[PDB]
Amino acid sequence: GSLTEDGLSYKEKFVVRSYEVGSNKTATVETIANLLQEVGCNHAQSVGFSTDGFATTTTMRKLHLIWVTARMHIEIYKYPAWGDVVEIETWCQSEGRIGTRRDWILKDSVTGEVTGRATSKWVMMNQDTRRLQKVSDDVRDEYLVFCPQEPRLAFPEENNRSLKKIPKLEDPAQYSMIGLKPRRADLDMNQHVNNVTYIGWVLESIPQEIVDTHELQVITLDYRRECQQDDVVDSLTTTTSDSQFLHLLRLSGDGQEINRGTTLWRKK
Amino acid sequence: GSLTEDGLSYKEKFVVRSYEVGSNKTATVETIANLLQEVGCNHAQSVGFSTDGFATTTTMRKLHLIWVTARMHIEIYKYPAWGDVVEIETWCQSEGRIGTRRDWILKDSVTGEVTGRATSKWVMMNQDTRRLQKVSDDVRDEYLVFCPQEPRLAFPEENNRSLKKIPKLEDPAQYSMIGLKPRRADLDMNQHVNNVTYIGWVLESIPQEIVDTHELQVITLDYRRECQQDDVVDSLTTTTSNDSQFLHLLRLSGDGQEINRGTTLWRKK
Ligand SMILES: CC(=O)N1c2ccccc2CC[C@H]1C
Ligand SMILES: CC(=O)N1c2ccccc2CC[C@H]1C
Repeated sequence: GSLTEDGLSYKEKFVVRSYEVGSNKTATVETIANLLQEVGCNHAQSVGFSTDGFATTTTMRKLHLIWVTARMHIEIYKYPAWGDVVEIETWCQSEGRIGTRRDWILKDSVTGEVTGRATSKWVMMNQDTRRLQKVSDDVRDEYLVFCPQEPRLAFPEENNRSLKKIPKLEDPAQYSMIGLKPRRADLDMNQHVNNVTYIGWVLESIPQEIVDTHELQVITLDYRRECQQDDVVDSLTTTTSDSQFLHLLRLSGDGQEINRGTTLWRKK
Repeated sequence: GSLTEDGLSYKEKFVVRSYEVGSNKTATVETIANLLQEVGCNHAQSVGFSTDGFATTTTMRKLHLIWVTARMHIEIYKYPAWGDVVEIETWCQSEGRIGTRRDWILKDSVTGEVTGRATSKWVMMNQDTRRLQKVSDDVRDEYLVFCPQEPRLAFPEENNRSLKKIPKLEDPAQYSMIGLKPRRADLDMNQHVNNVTYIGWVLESIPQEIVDTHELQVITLDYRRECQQDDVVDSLTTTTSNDSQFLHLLRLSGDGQEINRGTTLWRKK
């Protein structure tokens, strides 16, 4: 992989592996999400950020601040097949004091056609107290040089799915997957649960029949709280309609909300 | 990746990804196991076996037979770091009517030094009745041309760990991880549970303190039965020993049906 000629975006090619595909012999949405995450790490490294933390500026490190995902939105037109090469182009953009936004474009390396696109919102938080905060001007000035100045949006449409408000699922849920625990493979290098596990957990409440007859077109996921290594999660789903679902991830015991989202599916 | 000049083994390089590493910023034993599995698929494809099934010969397909793993043994000297390139060389050998053996050699692409090695035993089984069987001559002859004729063993040594008999863990277990269920990411393309999930499940009963202060050197895992998508598994562990040794057992919760057994060896960092 490498930064483009202007040093304002990063590109990387990936060959789709045998264990990364589902029953249709195409990459799963979790494989895609992991590749998006990998190309974002590589972009951060190629522009100067160290391996100690994900894209933490010099002032963020002295103030004990980290970037946390608040929202992830992914739209797939075509899932790459086992053996194919998928090229992903990623870039970051400043959203004033609200935080940061990272976008991705997926393409078939053989044809050059766009096969998917993603967008994510990243907010600042204290690594120790876990308290969210608005980005300070001196932190913003240290990273703005790595961002395109004019807006460059994967989802330009003024009235699009990536910015829609997500409601809270009402009990009783139509479908459910209870007792979900993360294992060591679900943890990242800092022992926290990987953001891609929540995607897999949200999809566990979708009935097998819907997965066997439909393809996932869109998934929008809001991140409210982190699931810890020793937490147990319940995944809840209700049909709101193509097929549409409302999702909710909550802690098994007290019902503490950790995630909410929606998925849209097409008939094959 | 590509077959070597003689067409009797296959090589492939991999860059270690960010999500593939643990707390030490080096690849996990499950990442290694997945890479071994991937290079074995690529070897099967590079020599003519179709994407419909894993290394199934023409006679195997008409008789509804598949290759199943009976044992997996992995010994790691150095875990590759995030960003490093690991080169893996794999080959398969005929073990007469017993079945076949697949071996692997892991190397640092920058230094050429061996950093790990693995071996696995594959047995023949009916896709539908699930009944194991000895390999017939008709099948053996169709795949013998893709194997080195003289023995080529990753684990040559007189009495090595890869062939040792594994005993059954006695109740009560010292450590346990109860209620383990596979999710869709744990399933392969044929909707069966991936063999690497059993490795992760066996390691779940190892206390976090042992993982934080030790490095896994060896893991030997016997496969007795498959865990189905709607099965719930219990992972049991007992210390059997500078180094630490454990006896492992994976069994179904609903009746205690054994699915896996194995051993792990760890060294102090
Ligand atoms: C968190 C994140 O992705 N960031 C990043 C990473 C790589 C390259 C540029 C940027 C902008 C600075 C920062 C917000
Ligand atoms: C199961 C297996 O890995 N096999 C294989 C695969 C790729 C290349 C050669 C071989 C030998 C034939 C067969 C036993």
